[PDB]
Parts: sequence; C-alpha cells; structure tokens
Amino acid sequence: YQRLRHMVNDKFQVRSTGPVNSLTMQPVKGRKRHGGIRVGEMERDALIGHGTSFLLQ
Amino acid sequence: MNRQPTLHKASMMGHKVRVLPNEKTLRLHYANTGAYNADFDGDEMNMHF
Amino acid sequence: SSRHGQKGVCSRKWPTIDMPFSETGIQPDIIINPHAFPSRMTIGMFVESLAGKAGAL
Amino acid sequence: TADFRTLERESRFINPPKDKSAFPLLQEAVQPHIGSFNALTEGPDGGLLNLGVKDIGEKVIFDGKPLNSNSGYLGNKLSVSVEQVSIAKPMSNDGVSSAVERKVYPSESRQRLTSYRGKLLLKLKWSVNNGEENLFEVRDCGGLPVMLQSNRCHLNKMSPYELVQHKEESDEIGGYFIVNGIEKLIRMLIVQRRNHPMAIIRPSFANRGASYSHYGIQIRSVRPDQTSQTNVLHYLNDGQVTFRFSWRKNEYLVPVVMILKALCHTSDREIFDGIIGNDVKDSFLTDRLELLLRGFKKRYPHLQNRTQVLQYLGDKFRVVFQASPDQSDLEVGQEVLDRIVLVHLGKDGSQDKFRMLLFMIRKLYSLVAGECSPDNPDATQHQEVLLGGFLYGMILKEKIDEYLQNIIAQVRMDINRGMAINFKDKRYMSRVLMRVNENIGSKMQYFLSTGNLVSQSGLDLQQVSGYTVVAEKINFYRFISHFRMVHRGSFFAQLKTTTVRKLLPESWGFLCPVHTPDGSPCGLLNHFAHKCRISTQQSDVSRIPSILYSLGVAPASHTFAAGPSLCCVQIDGKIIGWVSHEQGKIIADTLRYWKVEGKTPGLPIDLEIGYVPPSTRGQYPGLYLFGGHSRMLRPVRYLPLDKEDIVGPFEQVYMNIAVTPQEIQNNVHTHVEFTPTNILSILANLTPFSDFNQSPRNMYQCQMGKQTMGTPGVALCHRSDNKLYRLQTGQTPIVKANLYDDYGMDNFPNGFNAVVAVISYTGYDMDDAMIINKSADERGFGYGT
Amino acid sequence: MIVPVRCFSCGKVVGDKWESYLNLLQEDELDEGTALSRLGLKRYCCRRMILTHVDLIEKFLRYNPLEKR
Amino acid sequence: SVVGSLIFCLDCGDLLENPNAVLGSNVECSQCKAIYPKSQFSNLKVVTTTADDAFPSSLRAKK
Amino acid sequence: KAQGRTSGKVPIPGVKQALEKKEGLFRKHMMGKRVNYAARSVISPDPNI
Amino acid sequence: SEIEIESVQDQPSVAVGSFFKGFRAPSDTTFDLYKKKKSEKDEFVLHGENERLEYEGYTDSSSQASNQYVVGLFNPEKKSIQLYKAPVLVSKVVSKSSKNLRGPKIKS
Amino acid sequence: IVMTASAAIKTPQMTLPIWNDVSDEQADTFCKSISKVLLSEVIDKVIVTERSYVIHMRFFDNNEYSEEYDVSKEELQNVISNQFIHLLEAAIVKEIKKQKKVQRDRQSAIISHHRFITKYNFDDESGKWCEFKLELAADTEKLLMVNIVEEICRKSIIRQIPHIDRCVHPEPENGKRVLVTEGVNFQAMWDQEAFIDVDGITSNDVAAVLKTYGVEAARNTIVNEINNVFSRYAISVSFRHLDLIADMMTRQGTYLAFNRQGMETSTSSFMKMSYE
Amino acid sequence: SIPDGFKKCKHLKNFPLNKQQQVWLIKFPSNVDISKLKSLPVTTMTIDKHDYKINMTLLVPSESKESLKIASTAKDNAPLQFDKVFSVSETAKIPAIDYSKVRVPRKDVPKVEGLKLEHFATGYDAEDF
Amino acid sequence: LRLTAEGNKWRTDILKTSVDTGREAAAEVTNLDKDTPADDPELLKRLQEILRDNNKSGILDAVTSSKVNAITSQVVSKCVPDGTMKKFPCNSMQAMALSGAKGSNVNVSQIMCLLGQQALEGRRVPVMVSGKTLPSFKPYETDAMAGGYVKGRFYSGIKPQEYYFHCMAGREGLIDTAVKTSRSGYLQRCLTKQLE
RNA sequence: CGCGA
Ligand SMILES: [Mg+2]
Repeated sequence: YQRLRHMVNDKFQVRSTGPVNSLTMQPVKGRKRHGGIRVGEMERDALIGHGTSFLLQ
Repeated sequence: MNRQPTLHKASMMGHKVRVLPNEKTLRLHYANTGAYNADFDGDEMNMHF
Repeated sequence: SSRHGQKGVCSRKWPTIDMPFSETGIQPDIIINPHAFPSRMTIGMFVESLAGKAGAL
Repeated sequence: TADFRTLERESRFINPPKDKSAFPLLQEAVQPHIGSFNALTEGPDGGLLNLGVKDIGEKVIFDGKPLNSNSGYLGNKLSVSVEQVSIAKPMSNDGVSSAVERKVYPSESRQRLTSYRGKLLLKLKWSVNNGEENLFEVRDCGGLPVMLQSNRCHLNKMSPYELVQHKEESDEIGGYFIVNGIEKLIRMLIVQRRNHPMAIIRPSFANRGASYSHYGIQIRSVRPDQTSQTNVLHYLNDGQVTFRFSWRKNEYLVPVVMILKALCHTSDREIFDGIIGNDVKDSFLTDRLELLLRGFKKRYPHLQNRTQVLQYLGDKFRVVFQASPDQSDLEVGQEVLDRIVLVHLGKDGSQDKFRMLLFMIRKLYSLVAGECSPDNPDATQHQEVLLGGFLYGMILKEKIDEYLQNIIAQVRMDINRGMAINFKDKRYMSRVLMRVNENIGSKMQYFLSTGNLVSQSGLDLQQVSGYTVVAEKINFYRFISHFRMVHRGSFFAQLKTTTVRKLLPESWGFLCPVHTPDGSPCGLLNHFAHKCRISTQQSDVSRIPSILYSLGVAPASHTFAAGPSLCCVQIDGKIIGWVSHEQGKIIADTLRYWKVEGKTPGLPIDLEIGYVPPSTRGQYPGLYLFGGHSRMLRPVRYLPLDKEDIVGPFEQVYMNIAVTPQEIQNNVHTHVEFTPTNILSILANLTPFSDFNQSPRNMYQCQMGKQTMGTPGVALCHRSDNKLYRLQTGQTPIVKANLYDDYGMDNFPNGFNAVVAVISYTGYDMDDAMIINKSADERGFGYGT
Repeated sequence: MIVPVRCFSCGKVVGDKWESYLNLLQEDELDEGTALSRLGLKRYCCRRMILTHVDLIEKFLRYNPLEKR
Repeated sequence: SVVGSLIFCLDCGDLLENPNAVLGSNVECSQCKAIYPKSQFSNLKVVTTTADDAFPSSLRAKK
Repeated sequence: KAQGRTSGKVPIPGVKQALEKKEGLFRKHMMGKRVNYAARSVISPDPNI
Repeated sequence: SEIEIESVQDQPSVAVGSFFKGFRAPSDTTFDLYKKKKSEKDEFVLHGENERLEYEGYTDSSSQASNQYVVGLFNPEKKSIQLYKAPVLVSKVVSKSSKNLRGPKIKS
Repeated sequence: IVMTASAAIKTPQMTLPIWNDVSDEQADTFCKSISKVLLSEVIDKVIVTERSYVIHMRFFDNNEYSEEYDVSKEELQNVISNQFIHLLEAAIVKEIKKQKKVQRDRQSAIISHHRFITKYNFDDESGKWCEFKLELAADTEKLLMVNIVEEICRKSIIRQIPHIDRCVHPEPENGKRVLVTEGVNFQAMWDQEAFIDVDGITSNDVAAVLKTYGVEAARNTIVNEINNVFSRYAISVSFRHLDLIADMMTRQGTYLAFNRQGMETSTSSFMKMSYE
Repeated sequence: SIPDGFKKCKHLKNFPLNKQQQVWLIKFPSNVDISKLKSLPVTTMTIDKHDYKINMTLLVPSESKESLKIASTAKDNAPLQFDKVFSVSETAKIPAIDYSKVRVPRKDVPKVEGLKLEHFATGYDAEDF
Repeated sequence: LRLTAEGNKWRTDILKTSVDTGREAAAEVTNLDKDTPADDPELLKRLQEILRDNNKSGILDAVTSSKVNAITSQVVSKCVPDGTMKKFPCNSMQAMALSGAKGSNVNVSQIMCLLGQQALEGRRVPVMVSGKTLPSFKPYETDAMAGGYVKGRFYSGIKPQEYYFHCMAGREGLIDTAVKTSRSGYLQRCLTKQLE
C-alpha cells in the first residue's frame, strides 16, 4: 500500500470572519489565513430550485 | 450540505446535525451519496449553517 | 492506495478486537470493500493478494 | 522470480560504491538532459555554444568620420563579434581579494537557498576596420545556472561513496537546476522532425490569404547550433507557390522561383527538368509548373541574374535584417538565403538547398495532386523531442546575440550623442562595456525561475512559456517522473480538438501508453518507455554517401530525376541521390544489416533508416537517414542476426517487429522486442500484474504513485527544500517487477506491505472505502512526517 | 527507516530479530524462508515485517553533521 | 527547348513567351539572346485529362 | 477603447473590465459570494447515523 | 554474357558533362579542362567557350569520392570494349552579355 | 436547439410518412427522383486539350444514370446547354482580369449564346459523351482548366429540389413507414402528396416549421426533438419540463434562444446585465 | 579562368571514336580497380571476389589534345549521345533469418522448488507433519 | 473469478471460430469472394485503398465490429453463468452484478470471458499509414485480433498488443470524462439564468 | 495553468 498526500488536515476550514475583503466586505478563500466558502450560481440556483429559499437567501 | 458542482437542487440538502466525537471529517449516511453524487474518494462537501 | 489504482479514504481506525480475525489470529491491517471491484475491473490486486501472501509464507 | 538481495542491499547502504553507481539504468534514464547539457560545451567541434556564437558573427557600426578626402567613405568600421564561450564550474571566491577560490557543492546552494551557478565567460573580438585593428577581451556575463551531475557540475564523475561525502543522495541523478534553492528543470517538448519534409494540410493555410490552399510543405530546419528555422511552402490555388518563412517574430512571403534562382545560377529549363525528371508525360505538373515559371517572369522582368535577384532580396530585407550600411543588397541577399533557407544545409548547401527545394516542390504538387498522403504532425512518426540542454543553449545564444546588439546600440547612441569616439581606443572599449549592461546569467536565471522565454525570435517555438517546471521530490517516483516527461506544449493544451491527445499506435515502445496524468493534461504529458533513449549528439555521416554511392545511389549532383515514381535518398535532410524503389528496399535492408553488423566503419547503430516503400496515395516514398540530435531511438532485437538494433519512430511504422519470439512469423518480422516491458514507463513497469488491471485503472496508479508519501531521499538533514513529506517506515514490496531492483527503487521505499482482507464487514467502508486496523496503526503503521 | 518494533497485525515483537536475521542470511547462508521460520516467525503477519523490511536508516547514518568526513 | 507549351532557348534556358506575341517572325531568347523563328511549329497540343480523385458516382461508387 | 501602451505590458483593468469578463463582478461577488458560518471538509461514510 | 576488356585509360581522354536536354553548342565551341591533383581525388573543372556564351562546369567533389565512371568504346562485332575513365561535369551555361548584368546597391 | 436555437442546423431532416398504397419500390423511385442530382455525379471522365482547347466529357452509360439518377439526356443536354457554360465562362474571364445537322442548329444556337464557344457537340444517341471546344485570345495565360471544370461539374446541378438534398428510405421502424428527407422544403413535398402524407410531415428543423406551420407546431416539434435526445440516451425527462421550456422559447411567438440574443427582450436588466 | 591547383590538361589521350562500334557509359565504385578487369555480363556478376550487379553529354579531345570538343558522330555536328548505360554498383548479401533458433516456444514461470508447509494449526510445529 | 474446466473449454472453442472472422468482413466489404485468402493482392489493393479513404474505412470497422461482437455474445451466453466455477449465490462476483449491487454483466464478462473489440470513436484501432495497426502486425492485416478485438480476459490476462489497444480505449474514456464536465455545465447556466 | 470528485 501507498499512503498518499492529501491528508485531511491539509484540507478543511470553517467560519471565516476575519478576512472580510475590503471592497465587498465579504470573506475570502480559506487556505490558511481564515477565509470561508464560495457559494456561486449553480449553488444559488439550487436554493431557488432546492426549496430552502428564505434560508438560502 | 453542498457538494460542488451543484447540478440540481438535490445536490444541496439540509441535514439534522449529530455531533460526532473523535474525528475531523464530515460524515454522511449512504442514502445521500446518490443525491450528492459522492464517492468518498477524497470528496469534500460544503456545510452551511 | 494500492499499486493497482484503488484509492480510498480511511473510513475509521477500527478497534482491533472488532476487526475480524483469522483462523490464525491475524487481524487484517486494512479492510477493503469487496464490492469495489467488478466496477473497477482490477484483477491484479486479487492476484497480488495471493502472491503477497504466497511470498510472505 | 526476483529476490530481495537483502544482504546485497544492506552491504550497499552500509558501504556505498567507491567506484560507480549500482543502478546504471537509473542514470541512463536522466541521460537525455545531461546528454543535452554536456553537449553544449562538448563534441569534437567545440560544443554547441562555440558553434552557436560562430553563427552570430560580427556586429558592424560606423563612426562616420569623413577623413576629409559626397565622399562615399563612412569612417572607421567597428567589427564586434564574440569568439569562443566558456562556462566556469561553480566556484566561491571569498569576498574580494581574489583569495584562492573554493569549489561549490550544490548541497551548499540548496541550503543557502541560492542558485547553483557557474560563471559565464566570453572571449570577445573587438575589431576595427575589417581586422585592421582587433581586440581580444574576455568578459563575464554573470553566473550561469548549471545542471547538476553535468560536466560543469562539481559532483560529476563522483562515485556514490563520494557524493555521500559531499552530502548528496547516494544515487543522486542531478539533471536539473538549483535556482534560488528551488530545483527547476526544462521539461522536454515535442517538435516536428528536423531535416525532414512534411506534407502538411491545414485549413489555417487557406486562411492566410485568398488563393492559399490548405496544402503545404512544412520543414523545420535546424542549424548545427540547434537554432531552428521553419520554411513553409504554401500552394496557392492559382498555381503560385509562396515560400513562407519567419523572422523577428514576423512572417514573410517569397515567390519560390525567386529563391531557386537566388540559390544557384540556373536555367529555367534546369528547374523544370530538375523536378519533372522523366515524368514529362504528365500534363498536371507541367500545367502547374509553367504557371509558376511564367508566373515569376512578367511578375519580375527586371531581374536577369542571380546577382540581380540577390540584390533585389537585400533591397527588401536589408531593412529587416538590420544590415550594416556597407553591405550591398547583393551581399545582404546572400545572407538572407544563408540565414533562412534550409539552414541545416549550411552556407555551402547552396547547391544542395537547390535540390532539396526542388524536392519539396515536387512533393508539394504531389500532395496537391493527392498522389501522396498528408503527414500527421501529431503522429510520433514525424516528431522529435526537444531536449532541455539544447533549448537552454538556444536561449543563451539569443541573449548573447541580443547582447552584441546592446553593445552596438550603446555605441550608436554614443555616436548620435556626437561624443568623441575612438574605436581603436582600448579604454573607450571598456568605457562602452562598463556602461553596457552585461549580465546574461541573471537573465538565464530569470528564465529558469519564470520559465518565460524572452527573445527577438520565437526560436520557432509556438508557446511563449511553461518551459521550466519545479522538480518535485514528494516521492522518488514523481521526482524521476519529470525526467521522462514530455508533451506537445501548452499551446496544444488549449486546442478544442482532442485528436492531439490520441494514443497513436506510432508511440509503440517510445511514449508509454499507460503513464499520463488525467484530466486536462491527459493526452499531453507523456512519458518515454523506459528503454527509449534520445540522441543527444550527432552521428558521423561522413562515409555514409560513400557507402550509399557504392550501393548504387545515382548522385544527386547529376542524373536529373525526381518524383515518387522512384525512391529518394536523404541524410538529415540532404539529398544524396535517387534509386528505384526496389533498389532502395534492398539498400535500406542491406544498410540496416551492416548497421547492426557494425563491421562496416562509419555507420553507427543509432542511425535511423527511414525507408518508405512506395504505395497508393500513401506517405511520400523515399529513403531517409536521420543521424542528428534529438531522435527518439529505442532498442530492438534484430532477427537475421541476434543483436540489439536501434529504431526510431519514423522508421518503426514500416518495420514488422514481433513482440515476443513466439509471435515471429516467417518472412514477416525483421525484428523483435526484447521484452514487451520495454514499451512501458518506469512506474508503468512497477505496477504489479498491470496487465490484469483495467487500463484506466493502471493509468491512475502512475498518477497515484507520483502523489504518494514516499521516501524523498536520504539527504534530508542537509536539504533545505520547502515542503517535504516522508513515510517513516517503508517496506520492499513483496510483489515486485524485476525493474524495481534494476532502477533500484529499493533506495526509496514508497510504501508498506499490509495484511488485507477483501470483505464487507464494518460497513463504514462503502463508497471510498478504507478500514484501518486501529491497533495496527498505533504500532507505527503508515506513520508519515 | 528502521526495524519496526512490533508486527502490525500480530502485535508480536519483531524489533529485535533483525540483527540476528541478517546474521542468519549472512553467516548461515540460509534461505529467506528458513531463517524466518528459525527465528520463530510463523504468522505471515510477523514474517513480512522482517522479510519485506528495509533498513534505510543506514543510509541516513551516512550523513552525520556532528563529525568530520 | 519546347515541351508541353513550354519554350526554352537551347543556349539560355529561358522560358519563352507567346510565339505570336512577338510582332516579328523570330523568337529571341531573353538571356542568351538566341534567336529562333516564330513558328517552327504550330501551337502544340497539350492534352490534359481530369483526375479520378474528384466526383462521386454510381459506377465509381461501384467499380 | 484605450490605445495600446508599448504594444504589450497588458492594459490595466478599467472599470468596465471590473464588472464584465467571465465574472467580472456581478458573477463573482454578487451572483455568488464567499460566506460565513460555512465549513468545507471531507466526507466519510458513517452508516450508523 | 561476357565482354572482354581491351584497355583502361587512366589518364584524361574524354569527359562526361550535364547541362540539360537539347543543350547544344556551335561546332567551334571547345572546352578547357583543368586538373588539380588533390589528395588522390582528381577534380576536373571545365571552362567551355564560345562567342557570346560561356560554358562553365566542374566535377563534383562529394560524388567522385566513392564513385568511378568509365566510358568505353565497345565493338559489337567483337566481345571487346575499350574502357576509358572519364569525369562527370556538373555544368551550366551563361551568355557573356547576359553575364555581367547587375543592378546598383540601393534603389533611391 | 436550446442555446443557439439556430435556424440552420447540421442535419435538417423531413420525416415523410407514406400511405400504404405506394410500394417500397415506388417509394425508392420517388426518393431518387426528388433527390439531388449533380453533373459531377454522372461524369466518368473529362479531357481538356489545348489559342483554343477542347473539352470532352465521358459519362456513364445513358441507361445507367437515366436509370440510376433518372436523368433525361435532354435536360442533361440542357443542364450542359445554358447554365453550365454561363457558370464556366464566368470565373474564366474573372480569373483572367484578376491576373492583372440536328446538332448544327443547336450548336449554332449554343455558340450564339456565348463568346467562348466556337464549337459544340454532344452524344445525341448513346448519351455517352459531351464534347465541345472553346477558344481564347492568341495571347492568354495557361490558366488551369481541369480545376475550373472539376469545380463547375460539382457545382453543376442537374436535378435538385431546393434545400432538399438526398433522401434515404429508412427502414419502416415501429410499424411506421417513412421517407427521411435531408434538408427541408415543405411546399416541395406538398406537391408530392400523391404518395406521402403531407399531414404527417415532421421536421428536424424548428425555425423551418415555425416559418411554415407556425409557433405551435414548432413548439410541439421542440418537445419532440429534445425528447429524442434523452430518448437516445435512455434517460427520462418528464414532458412538463420540456413543456415549460418550449412554451418559454415561444413566448414571443417566435423561436427564441436561451442565449444572449433571445434574452434581449427581457424586462429585468440585472438578469441580462449579469448574464454576459 | 583557372582556379588554384588546376593544371590544364596539356596532352589529352586518344579516343578512337568512329554495324559500328558502341559507346557505353558505366558507373563503378571507386574502390573497384578498373585497371585490372576482364569480362562483364549483359544483371549480376562478381568482381574482386565480391559480387556486383548492373541526359548527359560526351566531350572528345581536341586535335591539339589540350582541349575538349563535343562528341558528334552524325557529321551533322548534331550531338553524339550515350548509347547504353550500365550502372555497375555494389550489391551485398544478407544472412537469412533462422526461425528454428529465434522462434522459441514459451517457457512457463519456473515453479519455485522446495516449498514445504509453512502453515500449521495452532499448537503444532513443522515436525509433527 | 474462475470458469470451470468445461467453461474454459467452451470459451476457447468459441474463440477459435473467431479466427477467420476478420478476413470474412474484408471479403464482404471489398465485395470480393468470401473465401479470398488473407494475402490476395486485389484484396490488399482494396484494403490498401479502403485505408486511404476515411469513410470506407469507417465502414469496414462497423462491419467487422458487428461480426466479432456476435462472437463475444456466443461466449458470454454459453459461458456465464454456466461455466463459472462458483455459482450464484455462492459466487460473489455474479451476486454483485446480478443484484445490481455494483458492476454489471459486462464487467463480469470481461473478467471471466474476454474484453472483445475495443471501440475507438465507434471505430476500431486507428491504423498507421503503413496499414499496420501496430508495429507487430502485418500491414493491411485481415485479423480481428490486430484490429483491436481482444480475446484476452482480465482474469487470464491480455497480450501486449491487446494491452496497448486496451490502453487506447482507456484514454478515450478519461479524455471524454474531462470534457463532459465543462460542456454541459455551461449549458445549464443559460437555462437557469433566463428561467430563474 | 499546476493539485481534488
Ligand atoms: Mg468521487
């Protein structure tokens, strides 16, 4: 067997308050500085279509 | 919960939370896999609260 | 991963007493689902499974 | 069945060899890079650079002093040209004082996170008035990064026991560049087969103008200095044939007949006779042809002399090539040909270039006539790897060239400033150069860092960058994976068509079919079958013609004839002469025989023999011999004898080569693969029973293996590399391929042997699936760092 | 890197036998099979530990920052 | 010299123009200035056959 | 709509370019956004939940 | 069959040359054969001459290395031929008045 | 169908239900008659001989094509007679300046119609060949004839129904007996109802149907066409979705793409404004 | 003009030109000694114990024999042109493939000899069996 | 994974019928006699010709691909489950594909029967201009084996030629998986945006 | 344009 890279400790993050990008007053990539999670249209679209609309918005 | 790319609304579902001790990974039952289309090969999913 | 291209996430570290134990008393080091094959069509791993044991004996 | 060689193993780890590595294949793998880079300074001819600089030649500027003889006197003539180039091995002087220097071992360069560079030196001839007065002065263009384990690397020739003493990995293969402590290397590309006419059909041609067809004959000619020059013949629908070339990142177009008269004094009748040969019974060609001659006439009636032609050319391009004001358009014209048309034939190939150029036109019409099939550029048949070292020389030659330009620019500005100027003044010379900015090494070091090619001409390279790639030591496999890596270049990565990423059967035994990344790079990044070798040097063709002419080749010098109707004989894109096909097949075979036999001197085995049997609308026939650099040569076994033969891809297509001896058919196969394993990548060969796995699944392995947490190397304590992974305890895989020991992956265990049950038990391993015995883990199993 | 102390699966203590194992292959010129069996390795669990093993620390030891060449 | 509508001087190898284009009855080389009469020959035939590469068919679709 | 500067060096993005191309804004920071109280991680199969 | 060999002339007697098909010169046109002894190789340069035209030709260096051409005078009544070594002259043609035609350096 | 919503498509097709009266052979004949007929189809060979030159045309046998493609050698004569030469002489001079007894009357007529025909002939019995001669200036280029001719012969049309190329009597699938039409002309088929059923004609081209049978039929065509896609892949999509989309693209009564273009008419700017 | 190294031929040898005699242009490998040769076929042959296999103008010496005259036998001065061309070049012979040696019936994976029972049920040794 | 002894016998026997199958289709496509030997010049002449044409070459694969696939079926049909050593339910591999748990009858076939023709672009293996599908095959080969038809099975293993063939099909899949990602995703956004 | 489904 071969243990790979891509250990989970390298990949995950949560709840990014800190960055709050100056232009948009919005978070930023997680990486290792404390970002967040991008949503995006295909994810937006689901909310509308998904059903969790008040929540989604 | 969200697994990108989101092809259809079922790829983003709500989930009751059970807090599991001891480990660093989100963890699902299997019934969701077909929906999220998730193979548990280095798969990641976005949790929104 | 094996050398045969079977990639998988460690699911749980499994309490050794709960890991099924051989006629010999050897609990497996790793337990790979038997269903994860016909789809991936990797025979060499079964073969290696033989030879690997065959050699070690 | 192999063995563990455990005693043999440990004795090695304990005592590393004081003579030479025990894993020769491992070296021969990286050989393309070193073979390239060493060839810069090596070869009986003084090395590529010293040949490269020899091409640049003088840079002429005029002071403009009247002399007080209206007067045609332009003043003193400054002649600026370099002489020979040398590269000092990396040396550390201590501050100032020129205290006796110490050698620099890369282990230092790594830890100091600097480049590992040798000094670059130029013997520069500063000449005035056509050698009336000349000045030799050596300069320093800055510290130049040096490939590890190369002739300029101090580590060279060190026995493994010594590398350990100097703190390098016992087997360290070098072959790469340390830049700012980062390990970079120039990943090999795939460019058109050099010195070989290519009947291209591309729609882009027709796009270039109204009467352009999509037909064309492309040839990629490369000077002995490895500078590559493309010359393309577009067939216009009206019957005109426009020679296309490129200069200073600019395309230019010439009526081909202009050039034929430009190369050699010749009669129109001779051109026609020089193409059609015995084919005069055809209307088609004559019809195509007369429109080309009558085309050149009455287009340009004011040109009754090769001289006049040359003058006319110089008249146009004297601006383009920045010709010195003394150079007549006659003179400049002669250069234009010498510096563009079919460069690989050299300045003296004027009488050869003429023939070759006829040959294309012959072929082109045949392509237009559809008598010969088009040639797939994607096809490995017509392709060649572009080595890193050679590229790294090319760039260097450019910088040197532009450097001279920088000097002349300094002077002209110093002239147009009106400042007092004495060319003969030695201090003035220094006054110029000190003001001149000379650091090449930094620019090269800049390159390796950015991988961004910056040049006046694109070096006949489609893409502008992506030339350097970081050496990744993650595991050992990924590290070595780089040096067997090649691809078409990023320009082809963005192409919507996927045909370029097709597994052409022509790659057999050369590009490993199994090993490629997946996703977007899939089908682009390729890896050489582990036996594939690249020709890093020339081969002596001197006595080949003697052999050929002896074998019945009618000298191309005389005996006009041409066309696919009968075989053509060429060497590295030089027409030796013509034979009937039936003869050529007898010849190429015979020659092939002697090649392996070896008793005939002056006929090295690495020479490709490209015999193309005539066929119906097939590839244009002929007999081709490519001995030059950057060929994909791979070993085979030759059946009439039993001996190793070497085979290029181009010649492979027509050769019947049995895979295993059991499949040899009577009167069918002339060759057999040694082992079928010769067609696979390193890692490909390493996957156990990979023939039993599904091919897409193996294909992951090669990609998985490169991602593993392995043993990167033993030098860790002395290696400063940024982010590094190491598996704490590796194990020799019980299940093994013999190559594992040959390539000696022993020195770098990539994983462990695990007792595995294929079972459905815990239920937690459903999708991805991976259950680890907990206690087994806590015993140190799979522990990484 | 160095001899694992216990068989992963078995849990049996394999860490000591290595030196003696090399000794067996070296002096006694046994096969790989018997030596293990002679060392008392029955389960192919604990056999692979020694059998497949690599002492790669030996290569590491060759690099010692604490001493002259 | 003169082959397939092409006309070459035998001294020079020039390709020569329309014989009738010359007003006078002689044709002179441009390079060698070798003079030929205008017509030693009527305009030569130049048969040209269309290839078989082109067209679809019933029969070539069969044969 | 700007003249070329040294035919190279690339143009500095103008206001129009901030909004449009491939995002440029509306679909970057409006039609989608980076959020809070969200966590991305790796899924693991758990049948027991 | 079989052909008897009477004679081999190893000194220059005749010579072969190539111009084009139909190439013809006046009867008075003669040719000046020049000879170097260069290594063993014998390199022949041919200057032909007539009133308004110039014929210049020379043997190829690379070809004559391993190539050897022998013309022969064969008696078909006999089985015998008289073999004469001769060179092969790559040759061209120039008209003198056409020769020196030249333009100026720069057209302004 | 969706993003481009292009009028012109790659494979315009006309599904042509035929009654059960017409026989399979009858159907075939009709398909051949109403198909595509090019002069280059029947030409076996052509010879150009050179200031003037002659043009020979070796055809196939008059029976063959007049059987095969159903071609009267007369119309064939006519196809050659007027349009063909007019085509021919056109590019000729165009290129030139770019470079800077039964026969007898017919022949006399033909010659009169054109500048460059000084002679004409044709095979008026076996139909096997067409032969004629063209003259040019005593000073004229060598310009390639065969290429001009081969270009015209392929462009040259004997019998074509506009926009409709060549049909291919498919197999009478699922009990339904149909001719497949390459290209789309409905009016053409409308004269043909002696065999086919015009009321069953369906197309692979929306915009054509919209033009002919109007939005509703076009809409109905869409759902049908889209379904064919997912049908072929065995996938399953409830018509309600396809109804929604089709009803949407037709909202203006025209056939509107989902791309930028159709989106133009929308009222909400931000949607448009944030789309492309 | 006369370039370097070139000594013009002073006295050219004789060329006895004239069913009449025939004129044959024949190529040879330079390594062949043409001065010593005897027969020739009218195809293949052997020379020097090696075996061998089988457009242009001709110039004749002047009467001065310092210069070259065109070859014309027509007396019309119409050029005399080469009667027959025989290219005598180097053939070589090739060893035949011996299939019996090279085509080898496959050898199966060698069985590892001397494999006893390594496995024994709990609480037993090798000797017990 | 094993067939019984008789199963393999069946397997081999049916395979042996596949030998001339390649030559047959050629004779048919070339409109030559069905019994035309593999080496006939007019056969090869047409094969040489049909290679130069892409369209006709597309035809030859389709025909041959048909015939060989018929052979594949005869195997899987006659062999599985019948010749399999362990039987369902006791046989897991079958139990998986059958129950739809994972995999498919195809997979089980390829393991226990043969891989069968390798479809590339819906065609067979591409052909070098020499008329060789691969350096180890006679130019203009009439054998199905040389045309990508794979008689090997993953259980027993696959010959190198087959392997190199089978690597092609593999690359075709992986390339196709990548491009399917981008293409469709762009489409959906067009719909959503306007139908939102 | 490199890494992950
Ligand atoms: Mg997945």
